[PDB]
Amino acid sequence: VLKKNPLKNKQVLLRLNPYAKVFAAEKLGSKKA
Amino acid sequence: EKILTPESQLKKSKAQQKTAEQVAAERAARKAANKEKRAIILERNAAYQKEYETAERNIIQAKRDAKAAGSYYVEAQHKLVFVVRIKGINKIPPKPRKVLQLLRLTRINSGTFVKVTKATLELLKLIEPYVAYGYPSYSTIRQLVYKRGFGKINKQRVPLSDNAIIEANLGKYGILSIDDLIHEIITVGPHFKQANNFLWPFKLSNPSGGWGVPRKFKHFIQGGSFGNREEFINKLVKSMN
Amino acid sequence: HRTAPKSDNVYLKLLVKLYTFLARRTDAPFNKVVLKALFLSKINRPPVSVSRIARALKQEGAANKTVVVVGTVTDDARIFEFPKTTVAALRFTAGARAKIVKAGGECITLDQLAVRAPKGQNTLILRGPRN
Amino acid sequence: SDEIVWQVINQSFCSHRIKAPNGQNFCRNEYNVTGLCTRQSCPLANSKYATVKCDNGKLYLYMKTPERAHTPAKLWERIKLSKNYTKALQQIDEHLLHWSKFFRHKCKQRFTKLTQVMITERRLALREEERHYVGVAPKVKRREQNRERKAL
RNA sequence: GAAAUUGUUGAAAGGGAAGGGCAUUUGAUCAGACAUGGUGUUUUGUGCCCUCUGCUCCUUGUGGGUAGGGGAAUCUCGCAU
RNA sequence: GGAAUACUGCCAGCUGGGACUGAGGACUGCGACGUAAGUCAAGGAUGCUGGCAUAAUGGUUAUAUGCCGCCCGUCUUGAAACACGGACCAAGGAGUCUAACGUCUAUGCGAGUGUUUGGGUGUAAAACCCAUACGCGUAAUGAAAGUGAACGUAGGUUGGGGCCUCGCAAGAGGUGCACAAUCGACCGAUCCUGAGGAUGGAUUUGAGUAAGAGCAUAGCUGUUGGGACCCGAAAG
RNA sequence: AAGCUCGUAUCAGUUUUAUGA
Repeated sequence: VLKKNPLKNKQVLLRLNPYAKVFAAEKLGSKKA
Repeated sequence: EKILTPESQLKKSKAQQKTAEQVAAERAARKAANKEKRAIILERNAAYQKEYETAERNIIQAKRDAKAAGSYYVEAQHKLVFVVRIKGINKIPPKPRKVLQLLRLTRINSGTFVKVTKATLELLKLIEPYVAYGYPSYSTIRQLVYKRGFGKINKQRVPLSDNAIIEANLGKYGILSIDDLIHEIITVGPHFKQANNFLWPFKLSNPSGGWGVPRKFKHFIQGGSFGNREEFINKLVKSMN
Repeated sequence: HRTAPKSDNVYLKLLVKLYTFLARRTDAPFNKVVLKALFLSKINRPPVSVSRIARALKQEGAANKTVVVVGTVTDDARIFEFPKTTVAALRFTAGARAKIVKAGGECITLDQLAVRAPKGQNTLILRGPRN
Repeated sequence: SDEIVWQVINQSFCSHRIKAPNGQNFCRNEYNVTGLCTRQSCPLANSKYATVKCDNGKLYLYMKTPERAHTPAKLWERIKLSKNYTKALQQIDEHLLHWSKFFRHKCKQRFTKLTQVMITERRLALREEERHYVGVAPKVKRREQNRERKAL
């Protein structure tokens, strides 16, 4: 009915891409080499 | 005695139950199917996350190994461009205007992906004064598909916002989620024509910061906006998003 | 594309009202052909002669078909013989009506055909000569 | 039949319609549930038709059976609906057994409003009002203008 | 008894143009409920209420109209306080 | 040799400040969180609080202020123009009617169709009935004279809306309407053969037959004539 | 404007390769 946007609004960013939970837990963007 | 149900209404209850018990059993065997589907999507995204990481690390490592060995590493030829219309509808010559319709760049500030080959480079050459094209990141495609990403179903510019939609339409071509679609864009896969054409030509706003330049209609190389900008397209499109 | 009938005969509007329901609920392409055919004008609904029904039943393995003319069924004096078959149409002319009944078969309306063949099993739709 | 009755009154005249400026249609056939008129919400087109009315304080529920299409003299069979609200809605329900859910809650709804029309008694017990509407006939409006100006 | 047009009175404006559109201030001025409850308990008092006896129109139970008495110590069933 | 730090880029990092919007209207769906029970920022705003009837508020007119606004209409030419029309107000005022011939749509009936020149009847220019005729169509091929449409599921093939069998489907096979393409035939007419024109060959031809679609009323409208959208000329 | 086949591989003010003056 209305366009909820991912990137913002955490909850819709979990229905798209269930891996985002894992991405947040391990940080992954903040990764050391 | 006592009143009885009509023999149409008696039938109603029976046929409703027949459909309802079927529907409840069908629904219950779809929650389990979507749960299993969710698990497939999760492990695929883990596989892609690992793949993109190892991709950029091997480019870094190859560059490091060239300078160490005293050789020169040629980087892989950019195989995907993102073309954004920069000029309006009016005072456009026939020869480029047809080409802009063929890239689905009808209105101003409209953006599409193009497969880069021998043929399409000459198409981009014709429309040079009217577009700003460049090579997208992973980040920008991800931002474009989540915010300005829309699907073409029979006609109808449909909002994505759910994996089930892409699964139904493009499940034929091995794409079964939103990030499967993004994967088909960034790495120009076997089904690129299908995944790109499914995506509706993006409708971008004018850039948040501005165009930078005082005058827009010059080449980027000489303080303009049009033509190839290669890497700075990511900075531009993110403001236009 | 044609949407609604130009006709003002409310009984024809009732057939449209019926066959629009059967057009979307059956999902068989028989009903969509009939419902398209009801919208057609009077020049584009030519009268199928009883002779063309007789020609149509010479067709091999078409002994037990229910022939459906969306236009009108008209009488032909030239032919003698006529099979025992169920014919469905809008208008049966008094002569043609009498010919089918006396031969053995029935003459039925399109809603009777909608009952007997909802999806449209074992049928044949004829059309009159336009050119 | 009845489909042929409807189409002939939907257009081609139901000679008791009010076209409101809203484009709305109102059947004033005293026996309809909704004051508005639509298909099988007006009592002529439909053959099975229930309604609540009042003749006195006694609120009856009239009922029209397709059995009586021959005889219009005794079309509407009617039943008194006690007077207490709770037992009356229960009284309603039994009559509406095995009908459309339209007449089920809509006669329930007619009964509701027409019972809260008996707020008339509330207005008429605590009346005692020292006002009462007086007409101002334009002859009097000048007998009491042009004679005052002649008085002065 | 319309408009053009004319006088009077009142209001307003007027440094070589007025009338129009978007928006607002000031001045003048007109609107702006014979709206009054709703709900849940408690005195009583009545009736189409309980109860005793009936009478009458008709069509299927899930009917309608209408008298004579009694009775609230059961009953909110309704309406009045 | 030892760390940094700018710069570029990323974060499905965190935490604020402001504006605008609140569409929709029982529940279904995609989800997250919770061991569960559930709950939630998850298919579009809810909760609390205040201002009222001599109200609250909302509008009209009059002007002021900021910004904007060439005199309407007709007729030319490449547009601007030029020019012609306009003192103001009321009322009047211009594509009509008819005939001939079509177009399409609707209605009636249908190889037919058309009552209304008439007669009978009538509650009276209405309505209701109808005889005999006639109109148009129903069977064609030619120039004076004629002939006449089945080798036939009124054809052989190919397609061809549909329908039937199989298949969960996807498909395949069968029958195939109108129609179209191809091969032909019947009928009449061809170029000859000459028994007045028999007979057999040469080939094509066709508002030809394939196995009827018309007639009438009405509406929309076109064409032409009627004064013919209205007004305006030198005349005999 | 309507009717008829189709709804497609029917095309395009475009690029590319191929093959000539």
